Amino acid sequence: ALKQVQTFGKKKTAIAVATVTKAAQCNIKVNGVPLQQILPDTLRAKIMEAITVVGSKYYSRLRIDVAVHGGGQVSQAYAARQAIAKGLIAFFQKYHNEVEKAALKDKFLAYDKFLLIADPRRCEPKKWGRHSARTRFTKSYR
Amino acid sequence: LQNAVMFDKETYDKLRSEVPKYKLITPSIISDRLKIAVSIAAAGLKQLCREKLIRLVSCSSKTRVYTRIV
Amino acid sequence: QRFNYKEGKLQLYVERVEVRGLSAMAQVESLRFKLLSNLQVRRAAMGIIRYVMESGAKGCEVTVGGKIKGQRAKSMTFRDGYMIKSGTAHKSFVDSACRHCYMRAGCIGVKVKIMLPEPLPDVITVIEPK
Amino acid sequence: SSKTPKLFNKWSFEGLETSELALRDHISTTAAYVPHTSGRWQKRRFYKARMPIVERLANGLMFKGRGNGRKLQAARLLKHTLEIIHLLTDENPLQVVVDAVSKGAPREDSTRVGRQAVDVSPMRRVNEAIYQMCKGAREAAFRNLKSMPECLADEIVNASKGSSNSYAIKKKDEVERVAKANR
Amino acid sequence: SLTLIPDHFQHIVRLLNTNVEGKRKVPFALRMVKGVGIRFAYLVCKKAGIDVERRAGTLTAEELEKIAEIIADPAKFKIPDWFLNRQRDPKTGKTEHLSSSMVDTRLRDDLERLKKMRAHRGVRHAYGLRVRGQH
Amino acid sequence: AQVGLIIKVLGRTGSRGNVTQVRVRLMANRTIVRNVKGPCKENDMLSLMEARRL
Amino acid sequence: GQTVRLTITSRNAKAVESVTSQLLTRARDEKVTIHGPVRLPTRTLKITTRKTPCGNGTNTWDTFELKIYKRIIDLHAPTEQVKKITSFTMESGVDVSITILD
Amino acid sequence: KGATLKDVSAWRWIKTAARHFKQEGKIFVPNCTEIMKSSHGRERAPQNPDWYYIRCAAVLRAIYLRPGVGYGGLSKRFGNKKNYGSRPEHTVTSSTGPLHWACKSLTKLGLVEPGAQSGQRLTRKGHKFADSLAFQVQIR
Amino acid sequence: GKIRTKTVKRASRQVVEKYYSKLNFDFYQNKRVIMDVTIAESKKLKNKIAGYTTHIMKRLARGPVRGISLK
RNA sequence: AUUCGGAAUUCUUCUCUGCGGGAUUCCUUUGUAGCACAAGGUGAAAUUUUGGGCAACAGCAGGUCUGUGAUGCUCCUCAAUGUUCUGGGCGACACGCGCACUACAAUGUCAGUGAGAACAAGAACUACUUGAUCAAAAGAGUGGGGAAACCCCGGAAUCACAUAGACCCACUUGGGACCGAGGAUUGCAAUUAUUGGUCGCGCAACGAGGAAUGUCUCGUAGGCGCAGCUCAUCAAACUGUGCCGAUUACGUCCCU
Ligand SMILES: [K+]
Ligand SMILES: [Mg+2]
Ligand SMILES: [Mg+2]
Ligand SMILES: [Mg+2]
Ligand SMILES: [Mg+2]
Ligand code: NA
Ligand code: NA
Ligand code: NA
Repeated sequence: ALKQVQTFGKKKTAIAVATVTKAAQCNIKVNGVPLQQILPDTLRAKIMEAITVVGSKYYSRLRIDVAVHGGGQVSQAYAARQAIAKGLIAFFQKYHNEVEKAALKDKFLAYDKFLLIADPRRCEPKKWGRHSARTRFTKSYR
Repeated sequence: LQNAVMFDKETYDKLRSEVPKYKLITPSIISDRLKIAVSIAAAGLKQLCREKLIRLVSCSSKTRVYTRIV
Repeated sequence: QRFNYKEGKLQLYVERVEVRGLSAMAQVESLRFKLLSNLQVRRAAMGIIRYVMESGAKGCEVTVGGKIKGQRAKSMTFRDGYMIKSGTAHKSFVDSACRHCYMRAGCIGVKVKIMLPEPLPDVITVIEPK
Repeated sequence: SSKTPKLFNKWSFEGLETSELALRDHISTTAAYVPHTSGRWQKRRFYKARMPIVERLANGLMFKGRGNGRKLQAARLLKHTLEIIHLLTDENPLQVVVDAVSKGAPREDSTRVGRQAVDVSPMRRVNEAIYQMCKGAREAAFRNLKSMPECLADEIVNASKGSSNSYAIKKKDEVERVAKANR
Repeated sequence: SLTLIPDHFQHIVRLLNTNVEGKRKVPFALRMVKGVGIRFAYLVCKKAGIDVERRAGTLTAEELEKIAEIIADPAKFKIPDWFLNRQRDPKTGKTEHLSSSMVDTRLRDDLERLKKMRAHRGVRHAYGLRVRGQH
Repeated sequence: AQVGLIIKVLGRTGSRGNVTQVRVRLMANRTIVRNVKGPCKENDMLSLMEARRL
Repeated sequence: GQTVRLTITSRNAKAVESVTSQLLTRARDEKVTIHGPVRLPTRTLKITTRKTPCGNGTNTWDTFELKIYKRIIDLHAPTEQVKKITSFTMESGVDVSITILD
Repeated sequence: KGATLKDVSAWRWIKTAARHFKQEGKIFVPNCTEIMKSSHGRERAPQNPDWYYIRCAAVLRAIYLRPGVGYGGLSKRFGNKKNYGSRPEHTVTSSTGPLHWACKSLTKLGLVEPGAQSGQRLTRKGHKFADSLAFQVQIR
Repeated sequence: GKIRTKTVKRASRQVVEKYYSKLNFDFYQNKRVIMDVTIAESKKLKNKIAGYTTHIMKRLARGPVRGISLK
């Protein structure tokens, strides 16, 4: 019937939520903007990796809408490519076999671990007597 | 050092007869071969592209790389 | 009067402390009483330690410092039993107090630390089977 | 319907190889789409021998206070650099780049253990070849009319041929000569 | 702009008793005059009907007379009073624009006037000190 | 410049410990002891254009 | 009929959870529909100041923090029913405010 | 077959709309636009001879995306970092003077109307204009 | 961590003697057994106790262990 | 088919949080001569998981009597070293020293256009919208709204642009010190500029810095802005928060 799934992915503070649906024609948009209007062309090649790695024939009749908040210019391009990659796996688990899903999942991991697993690195707090997380005040003797 | 700011008769025909025979054409490269500013060297190259005498290869907001038409 | 409470809206009751040998607030005031009287400092500090240890304490410590004898300041501590000093749980298993006693010359400051006997953070017991 | 990635959708990674046997296992030629990735490459001791060679170049252009942390700008500078290399050499730009890091560092060095001539570890030859070439181009474009893509392309193209008109080849010839005297 | 050198290209041009380079753009060659800045030199180019994409040194004397007349008195041309450097002159009360050698000579009058009446800014100027409360 | 293969890491010599002592097997089977500058591990490969053991 | 909103706020975490857990049981005895409770975000109050009283030696600071806890429960019952639900001896530190929703 | 806004390049819509305003010759341009800095955080004048038309097309697109936006909201969108001399830089919002004139010019064209109790929003005519222009750029 | 302390090693030996017939070589079942037969306020400590108790049981399966008297 | 903003149903993937779970050298192998180590596996996390807090016993003639209604002993005590009021100073100098901010440009400056955080604070002062506007900015003035409900779909700056824009290697559209003339705002009071905005000056050094020298091992250095505190007005400082994001080593006892 509806054939709907919802996933998510985070990089530093960006939280991107996807929504994969069964429709008539392939359509992927990020925050409203289509995929081919994303700039710079470098960050658009990172998001398109979640498609070229497995092939576009597995996105044949899927419609994906990603809504990203938090983070910055590059955090949001990495959170959005996780939600798209995790979304394809979640849709195949709910409506296909395990043989088909297992082949997809290994291809994503054989290319990049962080296509399905979140990066746990976060900002380190600042401490008094220091200008940063680890840089102390300048010392003078005479 | 001392680069001209407008084309004269002898520099203009060199731009329209010798530049189209260079493997690599850039505003900076043509500037030191004709002794003109990079501001008017870039304008002369945009003219040659419009009439289709050189081929664009890499285009950006601040960088442009040309070459021979064939 | 200070807080402008309306009449019939404020009430106070007084309840009695269970055991006076386990409150350093009361013990330090017994110590000051001896000190403001003609009492030997060592004989004064030995009374507090023996009392609280007899009353059922788990570790005690008394510190008296400042112009005890002569024109030079000095510190005299008296420890007995076990007492933790580090960590966060030390704020629940230890009680403390302080006071400033006005001598004829100078000032004297005395502290009393009492270890009140949730289990300790790093003790493990194994239940006897059967 | 997958396909092997090409750098900037144009340059092919197929057939990339090193003619230097010693350095074969320390230059990485795994295919990628852009010089940008977010991986923890400094977690183990020998993890930077797997990071792709072109990404290491882009990391060497982010120097000084002006250049610190500008990785997207460094990718754009490399995009134009490979275009100029193709016109100057008429070869695959990726084959020229790995021919430069295999010829830009001294094979013998002298140190203060006693100075004494000392051989150089293969991981040091790769690290120093990238560092010397990025530094030679950055200083040759300071107060010059040339832009940096044209300076960097001249550095890499000259280093791949072993020409003495390269900054990295000049330092390699001096260091190797000095170490031989201390042998 | 692929326009050939005119036979009358003037590498040095004279304006308001000031030498002006004949290789810069028009707004940035008029900034060489005293009293005309970058922001003021764009307004002068609009009021004189001169394209700002030409090199100074291609313009003729008729263009230079119009330029030197706008700068001399910017009132007839609708340049607002909030745009002139000397408004409500303290000794005459008339708004004007000071340019060329008159910028220096009137600055000399400002210092000589403060010193004559023994004001605090006068004595500090006479002793070659700082006057705006800098330590 | 013949090639050699590192077969064992003897130890870290030098006052400040920036030079390693290794035994190489000439792949051009002779085991020669040499000094090496920079990070190195077993099964590496130097390009040789002896030394006293640590 | 009407909707009444109860706000619980205190400086101690255990006291807040004890009172709210009491109100739910009392409310269910009166057979009253319940919307909640909701755990609102806790605000943290911070003050940082120098340790030395004379300004000497190394510059050392300490940070003092306070936490404030907040819960809300929406009931469906007239005033008299609510007047009986909340009439108990809550421990010190906790306050409960009655609001009639529109 | 058809197209709407947000399906086309943001600039190519603004460049096309600014040409429409200039060629029709109906929009109202204030006289202060020839002598003014776009903000007090700038250093020099806008230096593009058609800079009022570019902002009006940029302001209209902003109202389309976020209905109910006011002059203070648009100034956040057109702010910049100011050069303070030998002191650290800071962020200054744009001046709401020129934004007040830009919403007046669009209102007289009928493309913008005052909102419901707050802000400005575009009318039905403005909706047809915005989307019709988006189809024109798409078909090149 | 790396190296275990006296608190862990002493307590983990009383467990072996009292409850020797409820333990085996699997860490996860042993931890469930231990959490019911001991008192402590920190789950980190109970993890290490079950870690060392598993280590002892492997040694007992080979030969005698010093300081452990099953009797 | 795709977009935008009335009525409805349902429902927790994301957000909120009081108590819980989870990691233990757990598993395999090597060097092996019980304690352990290295590589790999499992995994969100693999070694004190990461970053902090608390921290023994002894001592310094270390600082503070300018915090305190903590004090010994001293001093002055009625035109007084008490207390209040007025004015000035703590801000004075072509001298020396510590710590910062801005630069010396093209990996740039200027003019546009795009996408897009987190921690906080607010009278119970913070802030929106609309006038002013038939014509600079800063301002003034009117209606309203508040504490996960208002500000707020928190429109930060680095950043990006196929923007078919300007400049072209020069103390120059780099740099912005010093100074002049209008005008507005805080305050009882701006003359030693309180601060902000407009035009002008830029002919003030500065083109990468001698001997010496500080800090630093991964979301770290460096770069970039934002809140709080001081506060009627003023942050080149401090205390926090997020954004972009590397080079080198994973060693030794040479210097300390
Ligand atoms: K500046
Ligand atoms: Mg200091
Ligand atoms: Mg700065
Ligand atoms: Mg830049
Ligand atoms: Mg201070
Ligand atoms: Na600057
Ligand atoms: Na002393
Ligand atoms: Na040092």
